[PDB]
Amino acid sequence: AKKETIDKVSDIVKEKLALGADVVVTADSEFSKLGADSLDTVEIVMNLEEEFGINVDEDKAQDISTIQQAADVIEGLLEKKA
Amino acid sequence: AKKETIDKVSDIVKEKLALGADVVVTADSEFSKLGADSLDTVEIVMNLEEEFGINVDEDKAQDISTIQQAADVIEGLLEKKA
Amino acid sequence: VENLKKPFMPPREVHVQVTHSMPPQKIEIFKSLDNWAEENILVHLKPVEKCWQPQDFLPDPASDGFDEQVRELRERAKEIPDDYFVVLVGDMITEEALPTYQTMLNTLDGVRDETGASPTSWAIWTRAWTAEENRHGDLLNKYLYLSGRVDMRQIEKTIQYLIGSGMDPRTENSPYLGFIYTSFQERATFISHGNTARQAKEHGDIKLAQICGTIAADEKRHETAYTKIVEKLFEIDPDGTVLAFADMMRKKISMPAHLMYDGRDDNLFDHFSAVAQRLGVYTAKDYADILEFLVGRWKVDKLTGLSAEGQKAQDYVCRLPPRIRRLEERAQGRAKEAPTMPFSWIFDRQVKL
Amino acid sequence: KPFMPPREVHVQVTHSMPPQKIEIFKSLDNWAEENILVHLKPVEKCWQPQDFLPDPASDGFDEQVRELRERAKEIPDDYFVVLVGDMITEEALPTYQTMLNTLDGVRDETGASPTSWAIWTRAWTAEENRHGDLLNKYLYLSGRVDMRQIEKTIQYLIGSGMDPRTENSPYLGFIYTSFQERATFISHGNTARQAKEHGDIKLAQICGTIAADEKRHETAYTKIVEKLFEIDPDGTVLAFADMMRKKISMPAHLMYDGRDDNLFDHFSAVAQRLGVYTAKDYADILEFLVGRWKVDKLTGLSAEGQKAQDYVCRLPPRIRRLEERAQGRAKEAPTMPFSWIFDRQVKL
Ligand SMILES: C[As](C)(=O)[O-]
Ligand SMILES: C[As](C)(=O)[O-]
Ligand SMILES: [Ca+2]
Ligand SMILES: [Ca+2]
Ligand SMILES: [Fe+3]
Ligand SMILES: [Fe+3]
Ligand SMILES: [Fe+3]
Ligand SMILES: [Fe+3]
Repeated sequence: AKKETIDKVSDIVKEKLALGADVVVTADSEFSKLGADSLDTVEIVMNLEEEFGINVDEDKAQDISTIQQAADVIEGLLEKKA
Repeated sequence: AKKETIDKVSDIVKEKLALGADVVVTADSEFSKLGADSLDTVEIVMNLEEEFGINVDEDKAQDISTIQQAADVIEGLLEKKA
Repeated sequence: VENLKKPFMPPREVHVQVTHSMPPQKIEIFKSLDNWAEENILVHLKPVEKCWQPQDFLPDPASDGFDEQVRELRERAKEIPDDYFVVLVGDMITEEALPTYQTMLNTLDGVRDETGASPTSWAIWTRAWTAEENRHGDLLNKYLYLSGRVDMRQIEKTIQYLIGSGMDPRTENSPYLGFIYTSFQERATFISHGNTARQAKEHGDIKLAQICGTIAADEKRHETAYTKIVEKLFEIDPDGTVLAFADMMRKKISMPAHLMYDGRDDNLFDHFSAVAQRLGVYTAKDYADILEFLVGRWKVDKLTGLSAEGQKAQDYVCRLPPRIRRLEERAQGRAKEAPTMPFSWIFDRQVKL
Repeated sequence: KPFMPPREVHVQVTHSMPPQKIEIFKSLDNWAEENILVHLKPVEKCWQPQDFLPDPASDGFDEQVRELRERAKEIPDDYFVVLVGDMITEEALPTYQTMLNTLDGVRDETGASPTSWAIWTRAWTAEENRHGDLLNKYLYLSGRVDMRQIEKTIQYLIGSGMDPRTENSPYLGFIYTSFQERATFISHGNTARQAKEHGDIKLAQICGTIAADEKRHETAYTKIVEKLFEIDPDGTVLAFADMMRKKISMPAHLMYDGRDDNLFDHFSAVAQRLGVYTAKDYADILEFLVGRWKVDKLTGLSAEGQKAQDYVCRLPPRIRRLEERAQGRAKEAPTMPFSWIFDRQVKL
């Protein structure tokens, strides 16, 4: 959890699920709740990996409950290669 | 048309078609008129063969519409046997 | 519309098609009996694991002995007279048109498989039953192939013509009519395969006798389960069931493969039957015993409190067996010399009708 | 239950189509005769299993079988798995007719109904039966496979049935079938084209011939659906989208041999790996249809009609990326025994 991580994660979920900036996205906000199918979810992750240049095995891709839960795992993967 | 063949046919028509002796029968009453399915048509001739000791061929069997037309074919085959 | 007659036309059903004769209220009866079927009907299914399979009876293609096994199958098949093979191919073709029967069972109002995987006791039965019947087809099919006594191309064409054609047992979407029909129909194939088994045994092929004797074992199991449904319907609706039972017999149980066509013989079924009639595989005398069996099984004679034309219907059914048997005996006496005829199933070699 | 098959894992929905629309199909009865039934090959001109197999009626039979077996020796097991897989699918034909007969407007009401749909269904079923019989006899003669197991697997499948989730809607059903029939077209195209490379041009013909048939059926199904877009552009799109969200569940997906609990998945994985039927194809099958029916060019759809249309059009490229990704992250495939091939092992 840190502002810049949540930044691009908020932006990527917006850009993927076609939402204007007037649409609210908190750390605690959920994926299904924002109207995403199990397919949009895997696509969102696939964008993140291309945006951050690090990738997730799918054995950690099911715990993805919230932006917080998702932006949390990115900060543990970047604290590996960098 | 002798009144000993018209007599013996009446009894067999009644006993087969389940009609009580109260329903009046003449020599021109049809089998469809007296209420019977197609199977009965042969079954009626079936009895006459056993009750007259003569066999009507399958051929001359179907031409029959009434009692006279029937009791007539008995007269002929009793004339070239008895 | 605006039509004529085509060069290669199969026999179509020659009667106006009646549908949903059963009063829609009665669909409930079968919803109520869903849990009953689980308890009394599904138990007549042989768990898949304990079932025989075609492979069990045929040559094992995985072993070295395969070459001899086939070779013997063929040598014993040499001794089986063609007229028997006609009746055998006849069953094989009937059996192979299985899709139709499932399709027909699924026309029946109260019990039809609504989705193709419906968890209702009837849809479970129908599918499981169909699975057991598929084996009859496959096994006779492979055997008839290996024998090399029959024109397999013609047989296969005859099957395509029959599955295209379909059938109308005239069951009119009434599970009364249908299950009575099937009750009957399944016993006919019991007596049918009993005889063919018992005849191949005499022709010296005890392996093929087993094959037919095994199908018979299955058919009895189905017969049991069908008669068991209908028994329940007499116990619940003594009037409707009798009326239906009578209705079926008047129509006469038209055998499911009766629109058989090979592209050459226009009355191919009749000719096939005539040969089964003559071989004593399935006679008119049997059709009587099948009917009479049911009248005893369901206790139609002992039914109480039927309607005004319910009784007329009951009386009709009970006196029908001895009635047929006489008409039958008569026909044999007046019966003319049977002609000989070619059959495309056996490369136009001839047999007696 | 010690020996339980896989059951469908979703509440069954029935008669989702509004009862009024049954009429559409009654009105199109005479249309089907004119545009659909012509895609049936007159029985007299049809090939038959016997045409492709050893002729048991001739002296040459012994050698004919013997060669069949000798060429079959060279075909790697992993291929046989995928072949047995088809044979099993095809042999469960009763189900498909039974499914076609669940469809509201077009169901065979009597089993010999003279309606153009019931004529089609039955005649179609007749042509399909040949696929089963032919692969069946061939897989038998080869002696490369445990025929007892395969036959047990078929009984388990026909018992099991299938729920394509077509919910008695001929919209859903014919779209499904349109799709499904093309998959088997691409499927048998590849297996044919592969057996050819393995040096069995007799078996290549066998598969290529089934493919010829499958195209004809695919033509007639896409042609019905084409009509439904022309008549009900909204309902059809919405249905078309509905199917793809559910994902076309392959008819043989509850496959069970009494040993393997995810037998279908393992079978698929092998076809996936052999490139017989991939996820990339599923995409091209979907995309083909979107072009065929001109879903992109549809005019005047409803508020969520458009949402549905847009969804379908963008779905092909969407899958293909998800696909490509999975291949990169994809772990080393394990080896596994298959009861169809006497527990001999192949790679998933
Ligand atoms: C499949 As059957 C007509 O032999 O009961
Ligand atoms: C009868 As099929 C599963 O090849 O469409
Ligand atoms: Ca079969
Ligand atoms: Ca088959
Ligand atoms: Fe059978
Ligand atoms: Fe049976
Ligand atoms: Fe097919
Ligand atoms: Fe197909």
